[PDB]
Amino acid sequence: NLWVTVYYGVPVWKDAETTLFCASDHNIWATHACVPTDPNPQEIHLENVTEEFNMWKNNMVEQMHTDIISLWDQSLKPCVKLTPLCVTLQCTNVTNAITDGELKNCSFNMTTELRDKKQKVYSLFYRLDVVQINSNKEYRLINCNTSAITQVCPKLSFEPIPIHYCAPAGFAILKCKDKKFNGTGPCPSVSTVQCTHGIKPVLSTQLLLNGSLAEEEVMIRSENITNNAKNILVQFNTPVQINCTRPNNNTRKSIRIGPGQAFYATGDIIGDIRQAHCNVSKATWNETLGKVVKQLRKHFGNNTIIRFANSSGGDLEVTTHSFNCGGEFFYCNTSGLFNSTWISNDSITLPCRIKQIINMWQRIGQAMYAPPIQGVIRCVSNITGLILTRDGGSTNSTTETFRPGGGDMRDNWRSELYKYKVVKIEPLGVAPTRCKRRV
Amino acid sequence: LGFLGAAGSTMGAASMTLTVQARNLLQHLLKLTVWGIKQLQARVLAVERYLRDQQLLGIWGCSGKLICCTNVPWNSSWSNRNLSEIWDNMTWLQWDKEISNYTQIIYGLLEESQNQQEKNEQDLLALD
Amino acid sequence: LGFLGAAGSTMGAASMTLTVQARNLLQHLLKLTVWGIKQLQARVLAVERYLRDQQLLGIWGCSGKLICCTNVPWNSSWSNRNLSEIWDNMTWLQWDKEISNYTQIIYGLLEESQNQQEKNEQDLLALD
Amino acid sequence: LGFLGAAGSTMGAASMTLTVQARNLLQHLLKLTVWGIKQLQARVLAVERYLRDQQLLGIWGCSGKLICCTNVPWNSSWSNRNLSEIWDNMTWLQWDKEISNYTQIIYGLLEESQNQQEKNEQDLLALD
Ligand SMILES: *[C@@H]1O[C@H](CO)[C@@H](O[C@@H]2O[C@H](CO)[C@@H](O[C@@H]3O[C@H](CO)[C@@H](O)[C@H](O[C@H]4O[C@H](CO)[C@@H](O)[C@H](O)[C@@H]4O)[C@@H]3O)[C@H](O)[C@H]2NC(C)=O)[C@H](O)[C@H]1NC(C)=O
Ligand SMILES: *[C@@H]1O[C@H](CO)[C@@H](O[C@@H]2O[C@H](CO)[C@@H](O[C@@H]3O[C@H](CO)[C@@H](O)[C@H](O)[C@@H]3O)[C@H](O)[C@H]2NC(C)=O)[C@H](O)[C@H]1NC(C)=O
Ligand SMILES: *[C@@H]1O[C@H](CO)[C@@H](O[C@@H]2O[C@H](CO)[C@@H](O[C@@H]3O[C@H](CO)[C@@H](O)[C@H](O)[C@@H]3O)[C@H](O)[C@H]2NC(C)=O)[C@H](O)[C@H]1NC(C)=O
Ligand SMILES: *[C@@H]1O[C@H](CO)[C@@H](O[C@@H]2O[C@H](CO)[C@@H](O[C@@H]3O[C@H](CO)[C@@H](O)[C@H](O)[C@@H]3O)[C@H](O)[C@H]2NC(C)=O)[C@H](O)[C@H]1NC(C)=O
Ligand SMILES: *[C@@H]1O[C@H](CO)[C@@H](O[C@@H]2O[C@H](CO)[C@@H](O)[C@H](O)[C@H]2NC(C)=O)[C@H](O)[C@H]1NC(C)=O
Ligand SMILES: *[C@@H]1O[C@H](CO)[C@@H](O[C@@H]2O[C@H](CO)[C@@H](O)[C@H](O)[C@H]2NC(C)=O)[C@H](O)[C@H]1NC(C)=O
Ligand SMILES: *[C@@H]1O[C@H](CO)[C@@H](O[C@@H]2O[C@H](CO)[C@@H](O)[C@H](O)[C@H]2NC(C)=O)[C@H](O)[C@H]1NC(C)=O
Ligand SMILES: *[C@@H]1O[C@H](CO)[C@@H](O[C@@H]2O[C@H](CO)[C@@H](O)[C@H](O)[C@H]2NC(C)=O)[C@H](O)[C@H]1NC(C)=O
Ligand SMILES: *[C@@H]1O[C@H](CO)[C@@H](O[C@@H]2O[C@H](CO)[C@@H](O)[C@H](O)[C@H]2NC(C)=O)[C@H](O)[C@H]1NC(C)=O
Ligand SMILES: *[C@@H]1O[C@H](CO)[C@@H](O[C@@H]2O[C@H](CO)[C@@H](O)[C@H](O)[C@H]2NC(C)=O)[C@H](O)[C@H]1NC(C)=O
Ligand SMILES: *[C@@H]1O[C@H](CO)[C@@H](O[C@@H]2O[C@H](CO)[C@@H](O)[C@H](O)[C@H]2NC(C)=O)[C@H](O)[C@H]1NC(C)=O
Ligand SMILES: *[C@@H]1O[C@H](CO)[C@@H](O[C@@H]2O[C@H](CO)[C@@H](O)[C@H](O)[C@H]2NC(C)=O)[C@H](O)[C@H]1NC(C)=O
Ligand SMILES: *[C@@H]1O[C@H](CO)[C@@H](O[C@@H]2O[C@H](CO)[C@@H](O)[C@H](O)[C@H]2NC(C)=O)[C@H](O)[C@H]1NC(C)=O
Ligand SMILES: *[C@@H]1O[C@H](CO)[C@@H](O)[C@H](O)[C@H]1NC(C)=O
Ligand SMILES: *[C@@H]1O[C@H](CO)[C@@H](O)[C@H](O)[C@H]1NC(C)=O
Ligand SMILES: *[C@@H]1O[C@H](CO)[C@@H](O)[C@H](O)[C@H]1NC(C)=O
Ligand SMILES: *[C@@H]1O[C@H](CO)[C@@H](O)[C@H](O)[C@H]1NC(C)=O
Ligand SMILES: *[C@@H]1O[C@H](CO)[C@@H](O)[C@H](O)[C@H]1NC(C)=O
Ligand SMILES: *[C@@H]1O[C@H](CO)[C@@H](O)[C@H](O)[C@H]1NC(C)=O
Ligand SMILES: *[C@@H]1O[C@H](CO)[C@@H](O)[C@H](O)[C@H]1NC(C)=O
Repeated sequence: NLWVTVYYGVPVWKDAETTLFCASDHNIWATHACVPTDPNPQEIHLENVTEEFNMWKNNMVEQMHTDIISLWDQSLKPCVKLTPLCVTLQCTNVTNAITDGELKNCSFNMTTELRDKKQKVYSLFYRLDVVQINSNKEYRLINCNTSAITQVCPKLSFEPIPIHYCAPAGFAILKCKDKKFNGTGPCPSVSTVQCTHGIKPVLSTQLLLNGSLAEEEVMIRSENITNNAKNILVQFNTPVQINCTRPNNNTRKSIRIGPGQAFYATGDIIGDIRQAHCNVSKATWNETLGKVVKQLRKHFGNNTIIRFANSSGGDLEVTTHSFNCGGEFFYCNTSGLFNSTWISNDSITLPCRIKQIINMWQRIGQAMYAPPIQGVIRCVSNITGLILTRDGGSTNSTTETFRPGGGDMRDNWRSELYKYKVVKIEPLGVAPTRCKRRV
Repeated sequence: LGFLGAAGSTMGAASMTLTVQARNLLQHLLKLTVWGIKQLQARVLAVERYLRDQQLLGIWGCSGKLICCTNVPWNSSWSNRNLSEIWDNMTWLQWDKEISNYTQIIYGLLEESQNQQEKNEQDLLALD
Repeated sequence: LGFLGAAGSTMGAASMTLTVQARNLLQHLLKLTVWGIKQLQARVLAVERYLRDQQLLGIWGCSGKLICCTNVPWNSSWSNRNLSEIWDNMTWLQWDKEISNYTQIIYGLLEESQNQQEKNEQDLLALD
Repeated sequence: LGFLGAAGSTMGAASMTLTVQARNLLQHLLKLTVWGIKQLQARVLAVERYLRDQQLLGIWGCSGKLICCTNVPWNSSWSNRNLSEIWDNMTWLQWDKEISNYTQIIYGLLEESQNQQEKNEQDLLALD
């Protein structure tokens, strides 16, 4: 005969979602709102356990995206402003030894310490910061008629310090260690961790930088390959190194704008003028797309001509690659990595443009002014991935064409959080036994 | 065998480690406020979830225990297995799905039929 | 008979439902902060009030129970009634007013005279 | 003898008052927010510290008690004293330093050797 018995502390679980913390070892990132990290994380193997994951219905990506954009807004509350920056601002061309009108020498009136005396000052501006209204030429600052401009305080570091997300009590994080995972389906190797591994919030577009490499092959993951309104994420098993420089060697000036406020402008040019660029090698690159073609050829079939082609239109944010090296924001033309067709010491210079009034999150009515930095920037990174998209249209099973995709920041992170799934512990449980309570 | 440990093992073993998992169940000033509440929203949560299980075991008479035994005859129609095909051959993670729909049928046949009945009989023996 | 249920019934009945009431004892970002604290000021309150009653019952020896019985002889001068005019004819809501002033006289005659005495005698029996 | 009371007295006395210390273990709107969190950071703290001791005593089998006794033979190499030079001649404040390094050696020799063993033997007697 059998009776009910009660067990408390039973290892069963459910799927759940929750607000994760931050943990790490005067930056806008980690040092402000995180806790000290675990010096010795554990990784418990769970033999015989088979779960099912789904990297596209995971909610760790979307609530991280919420918390990243909150940090850039709650940090800039105490960072001056630039309401008085708008002026008619007569301007000419810079006459230096210039290999090339993409840099201008403007001039404008501003208020001095006394708020009743005019002060005629000047500084440099990039071509993209200057708008013609209609003798000589009267220009307007960009994004005056839509938004309000806030200078990011030039004491705050932006350097991407890695983030470790840790679950609170009564929860657990699973991890799918095995390979050959197109984001869904089962998982034979599950473990249990306290904290996700190193996540570095790096806001790039069209090409993933400083990511995590793949295991053996190039892993291609997408929600559905026949669905054109979806992005394709490629992941490299070997890095391809890229070197962005600029011969700037610029100067920094400042203008007092009200009592206790300061605006940091660009001073003059001590040297010559040359454009920026970014070099990639034609051997590690040309024998990387061979690997991507090989995995693309597997989905679509055989005898599929695969073409690569550049971006077909949109905002500057989605048709260029945008870095952040040292505190400057680049916009490099990458239409030479993707110009290729595939059947059956030389490098590539990628030109680049720089803008100082930016809008990182593609929002309405927000802008920030990036302050200049002294010295020449030399930054080395390596590319671990591509975000592709496919053109729809006619039914010819002879050629497919892929372009660089973009338009969403929630793909830099879904590439990293495809390993985890947050569960919920339920300690109670009954089962029958041959045991009787004697009263 | 840390958190959740023997999650693959049979139910027959799996429960010699229950205490291992029982101990786991518990100038920028405006930014310093929001990110403080996000910690208290979780710390208060685990205290409520711990206390809403211990109460349930207080009302079942199994207070201050981890394994206990009741006085509720198991029904044949609650699963059609043997004594051994449940302990030696299934896991808890699978067994939780087996009788998931039958939970609150059991939890009423606990308390209102087990412990109210015995508690009334105790005062009879004291009055004797 | 939900919350507070049989509040009109005699004390004699009224207490076959104690577990029913025991389970009930537990860009605009600046506005999102104030109205978050107003929830935590209440959620933390019920956890303190639950725990300050269970401790009181731990120190009286009645831990993990709902009805218990002590070893404290009731005094004649604590009310001049019968055995039955209290249970069969009064309510708890009225009885609470009857001996309201005599509460902490009882709560001292619990613990310091009931449980300290028995706890010292237990170690005598172990030492035997 | 309020908080901490007989802190000078010998351990032999000192413990007839344990319940006395057990009951002690538990338009300017932006300024009204910061100074509200500084209260909740302390009120939530004492509730966690209370509950992380009661759990430890639940897993040692001494739930709902204040003095208890175990089934763990004291080792000779845990201190080289007598039965009486500890109780009648030392204080707890000094005794805490004496075996401070030997704490978690004892806490493992509790639970995993005391209560797991007895709990498995109980189901043998029920199965009989
Ligand atoms: C992807 O690659 C394609 C090439 O395969 C590229 O399309 C080309 O874009 C350029 C501009 O980016 C176009 O070039 C224009 O060509 C016209 C001739 O029709 C010229 O007259 C234009 O001159 C302009 O600029 C001058 C100063 O340099 C001005 O003085 C003048 O008044 C004009 O304003 C300009 O050079 C070109 O037509 C296309 N197409 C081809 C086949 O070249 C495309 O832009 C790339 N995608 C992205 C996002 O860059
Ligand atoms: C952009 O144009 C502005 C104004 O047109 C330049 O600023 C001016 O540069 C000239 C250089 O010929 C300065 O003239 C010299 O200045 C020194 C010290 O002021 C003086 O001793 C000399 O007699 C001569 O006047 C001038 O002062 C300076 N400022 C103004 C308000 O006119 C600026 O140099 C140009 N940008 C670059 C990058 O050169
Ligand atoms: C991808 O990852 C690499 C590795 O961190 C990044 O490279 C690092 O970039 C920073 C940018 O500030 C470099 O810092 C600078 O160093 C020079 C000389 O060391 C110094 O003069 C500056 O003051 C500044 O500290 C750093 O040297 C560099 N390399 C390392 C750490 O090995 C790269 O930036 C990442 N890519 C992106 C887009 O962030
Ligand atoms: C990103 O890079 C691509 C690749 O170089 C740029 O496309 C090239 O742009 C130049 C100038 O806009 C074109 O040069 C012109 O070509 C005509 C052809 O007759 C020639 O007559 C002119 O004298 C001039 O040399 C070039 O053809 C064009 N396309 C290529 C190389 O296929 C593109 O403009 C860049 N995108 C951005 C947004 O800067
Ligand atoms: C900067 O401020 C000066 C001084 O106010 C401006 O000079 C005036 O320019 C207008 C334009 O027609 C004339 O009508 C005034 O007579 C000028 N006043 C003086 C005292 O010179 C100047 O226009 C402002 N802007 C720039 C770009 O220089
Ligand atoms: C803010 O000012 C800019 C100035 O360039 C406006 O941009 C131009 O607006 C006109 C009118 O719609 C268009 O015909 C032009 O094509 C725009 N661009 C350029 C380069 O001239 C912008 O529209 C203004 N913002 C708003 C909300 O009206
Ligand atoms: C960038 O420009 C600055 C000047 O603003 C250069 O600073 C000079 O550095 C050299 C040594 O390399 C010193 O001897 C000079 O005295 C410095 N000048 C000043 C005004 O301080 C700096 O070297 C430049 N960096 C380069 C060339 O990349
Ligand atoms: C970037 O790649 C280019 C492509 O060859 C390199 O090119 C030349 O290098 C020599 C040696 O310094 C220079 O004299 C030429 O002016 C360079 N030409 C161009 C177009 O850059 C270049 O050195 C590479 N630089 C970096 C920093 O990677
Ligand atoms: C990107 O930058 C790296 C780092 O400088 C370059 O790698 C070096 O290139 C030089 C060539 O002058 C070699 O002598 C070194 O052995 C390389 N390695 C290191 C670790 O310094 C690489 O060539 C650059 N890629 C380009 C220019 O496309
Ligand atoms: C993109 O592809 C086109 C097509 O091959 C390239 O155009 C030819 O480029 C070579 C060398 O760059 C020239 O000698 C030819 O004259 C070009 N074709 C014509 C019709 O003029 C183009 O160079 C490629 N661009 C990149 C960046 O790879
Ligand atoms: C995981 O599953 C395997 C299944 O092979 C278990 O290993 C053996 O399973 C057989 C039949 O189910 C038993 O007779 C053996 O006693 C099991 N153990 C050994 C050591 O052979 C295994 O016990 C399961 N659990 C874990 C944690 O590995
Ligand atoms: C509410 O009060 C009424 C009073 O009439 C109670 O009803 C009866 O009261 C008499 C005398 O007090 C008892 O002898 C009966 O047993 C009571 N019950 C019935 C059904 O007649 C009643 O019990 C009280 N409580 C409720 C919940 O109605
Ligand atoms: C504080 O220490 C004193 C030490 O004198 C204790 O007083 C006496 O100590 C001797 C020897 O240690 C004992 O034999 C006596 O029984 C102690 N008591 C009295 C009343 O003489 C004293 O007990 C200690 N504690 C307190 C709270 O005073
Ligand atoms: C100055 O720049 C404008 C546009 O950048 C150009 O139209 C003009 O020809 C330039 N003049 C000189 C003298 O360089
Ligand atoms: C690029 O790759 C293809 C295939 O490997 C090769 O035929 C072609 O010559 C390569 N081009 C360069 C410039 O290396
Ligand atoms: C596609 O080509 C590959 C070449 O390695 C071959 O192994 C595979 O069988 C082909 N598939 C079909 C359907 O022809
Ligand atoms: C990728 O880049 C980082 C930083 O630039 C470098 O340390 C690393 O060696 C590179 N290669 C890898 C990880 O294969
Ligand atoms: C067993 O369960 C069925 C339905 O689940 C129920 O009708 C029956 O009364 C139960 N048996 C006993 C003895 O209670
Ligand atoms: C009963 O209470 C009175 C006063 O309330 C008290 O003086 C008396 O000692 C009590 N009786 C007993 C037996 O304790
Ligand atoms: C007493 O302690 C020593 C070391 O602390 C240990 O080696 C010994 O086994 C213990 N004695 C017993 C009976 O366990």
